[PDB]
Amino acid sequence: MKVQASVKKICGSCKVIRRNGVIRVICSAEPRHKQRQG
Amino acid sequence: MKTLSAKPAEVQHDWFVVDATGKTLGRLATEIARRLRGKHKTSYTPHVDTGDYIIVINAEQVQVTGNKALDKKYYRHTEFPGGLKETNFEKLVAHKPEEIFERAVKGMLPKGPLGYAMIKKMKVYAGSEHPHAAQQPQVLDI
Amino acid sequence: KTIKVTQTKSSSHRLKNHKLCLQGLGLRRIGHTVEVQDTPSNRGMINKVYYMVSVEE
Amino acid sequence: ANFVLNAQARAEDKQGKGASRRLRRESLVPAIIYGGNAEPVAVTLELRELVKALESNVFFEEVVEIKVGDKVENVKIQALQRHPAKNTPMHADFKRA
Amino acid sequence: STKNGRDSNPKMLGVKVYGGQTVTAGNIIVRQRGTEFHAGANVGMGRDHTLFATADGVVKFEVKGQFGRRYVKVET
Amino acid sequence: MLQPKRTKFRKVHKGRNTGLAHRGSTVSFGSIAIKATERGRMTARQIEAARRTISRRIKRGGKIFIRVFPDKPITEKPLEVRMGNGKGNVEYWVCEIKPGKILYEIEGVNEDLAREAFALAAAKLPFKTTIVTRTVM
RNA sequence: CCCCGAAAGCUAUUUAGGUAGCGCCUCGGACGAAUACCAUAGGGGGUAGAGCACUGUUUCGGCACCGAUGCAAACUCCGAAUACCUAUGAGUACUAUCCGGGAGACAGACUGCGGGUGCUAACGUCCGUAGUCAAGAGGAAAACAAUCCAGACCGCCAGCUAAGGCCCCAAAAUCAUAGUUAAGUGGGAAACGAUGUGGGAAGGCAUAGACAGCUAUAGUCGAGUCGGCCUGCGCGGAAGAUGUAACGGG
Ligand SMILES: [Zn+2]
Repeated sequence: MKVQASVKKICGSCKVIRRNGVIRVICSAEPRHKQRQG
Repeated sequence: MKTLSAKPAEVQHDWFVVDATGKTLGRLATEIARRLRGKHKTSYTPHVDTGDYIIVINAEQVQVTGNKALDKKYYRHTEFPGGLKETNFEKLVAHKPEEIFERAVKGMLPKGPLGYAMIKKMKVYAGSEHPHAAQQPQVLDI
Repeated sequence: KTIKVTQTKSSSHRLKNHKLCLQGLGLRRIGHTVEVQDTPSNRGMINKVYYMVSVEE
Repeated sequence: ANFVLNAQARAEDKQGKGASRRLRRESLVPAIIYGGNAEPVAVTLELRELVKALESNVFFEEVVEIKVGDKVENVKIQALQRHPAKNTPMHADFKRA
Repeated sequence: STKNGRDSNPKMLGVKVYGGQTVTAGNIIVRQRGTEFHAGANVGMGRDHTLFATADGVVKFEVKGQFGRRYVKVET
Repeated sequence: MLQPKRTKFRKVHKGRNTGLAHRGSTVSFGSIAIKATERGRMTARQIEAARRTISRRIKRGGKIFIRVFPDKPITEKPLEVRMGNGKGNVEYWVCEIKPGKILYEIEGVNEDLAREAFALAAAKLPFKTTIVTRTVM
């Protein structure tokens, strides 16, 4: 999990979602692309 | 000396009962404080207690809006170093419903001996029963 | 041919020429009303202190 | 014919700095029309219509028509002013053709 | 330590009498380092380019001549 | 590090930065350009960094026009020095930026590559920018 | 007890926390429109802005010059608003000026505007200009010389308003009509990031059937869908020491 002020899609398998007022990125292929804005 | 002050020996206190089911906390508290202080009587005097007795029933059914059920915080300090204690509304309403009303009405009454005397006239009960049948309270819808 | 001017605000902190314009029109206090001739010379003083007078034209 | 702009007269009480700023706050554009044998005429234009016309390239080389009610003028674009930072058109000149 | 910190005393130059005013003979009209204004009728020039009136009258400024020089004169 | 070859004076007053840029706000040399939207100061190092980024991205396939030059010197005190005792020493050179001023122009590339290079460059600058293209008027 | 009422500036000083002349206060005498505010008329300027004609400086081409393109406290082909000087004039006002008796003061402060210096730091320092304090009480900003409103002769258990306000502490609307926000945002903070929601101007494809999903572009279905620009209000970025402690509290 990466925690940064800027979160973006990396590949075509990343999806940007919103949970409980937090913007996250979840990737279907590689777990290392997982991100959380913070 | 033509404007007269109310005489404490001539003040009549009346008994009312209020049901708190589904009411907003602060908007009920303002009216309760008004009637405790006596602002609704034409003989109102700032240095004399002229208010009425208010019984509150179903105290654990009071409501708050937004996210205040989980996010509103209650603090106290035991005067030992590091002694700050914290709770929230939803635990406090389950545990001690009367202290919520005590805090809310105490914040709106004056701070002094007269205010301490005024707040003695409010009786808060969690359930739907009160032990003051002998005083024959009247139903008040505020 | 004559107009009525009423002072509506205080003149204590104003500029010196503005105070002198009020004194030259004859206004002495808040709520004072005077009646003056309708001439360009009077109109200049009125227009300079427009923001604290009321004109009944 | 192909390019037509509906316009309304801009009067003396609508001319000036504050008046022009109020017009632009109402989303309008001031314009002037001058040319041979007639006095200048001041008019007001629609911002969206002007932007749509400026997007096309033939607008700058073809005779355009400005209609203020019954009065009709045939003119060419002569000069345009834009805001330095936002690029919004601010004033237009039209030379009679 | 700075090498600056000097300046000279003020000299009080400029126009002393403006257009439309009345003068008497001897009144100084302009103080000037160079000849920014030139002497017209009834106006004399001193050794330091000062312009003064040589007769009573009214001061008047103008622009005249083939070089566009500024002139001041006195009308009696 | 752009800097004038010689100057008439060494130290200049601070001044104030006011107004808009009515001059230098039109694409003249190239076809696409980047321009500032708010005011500020631009240093020679910032100019060099943005130029290097643009040139590296476009791989020197077109021509880059730089329209800002840092002709204003800025002084500083030597540190641990008290107030007074003269003006400081020149440290670096800046250019004053007003809203609407065009910084860089590019000639001879595709718009997608020019925009990607401009986006790369805009991250090195201390003020907001925007992209413009040439127009008849 | 009654009346008026400053200054913390300039110049010089073995002078810098002293003093002297002038400026500012007061009292007496002389003399009244010679004074000021505003209108009209006359007048010089080189600042703001702007520009490249000079002095410097700047980028790209062509051949120091030529074509485009920028910059300047000690550059100017230009050039205001205000300020300043003079004359005439209505109205309002104990105004102006001259001669004498007595002084105090010559450590200022903050706020706004134009600037130098400093880091476009400081409740920093040095100038110009206006207001307040100094020497000024009352109401508002929780408390708060210098901010906002307003200038206290004395008395009244009368009335109208200013700034600021009208749920309770605590005087007055739980007033009325339309919208926005879900963050207790309101009631601290940036670059940047994001299908959060409201509004606006255009564009692409589409019931000879559009987007997604699914079967190997066709094909099952049955109306919208797609990607940008401008804009209102919100979200993250956001860590500190005694006690909630960044709406005065409820
Ligand atoms: Zn991925």
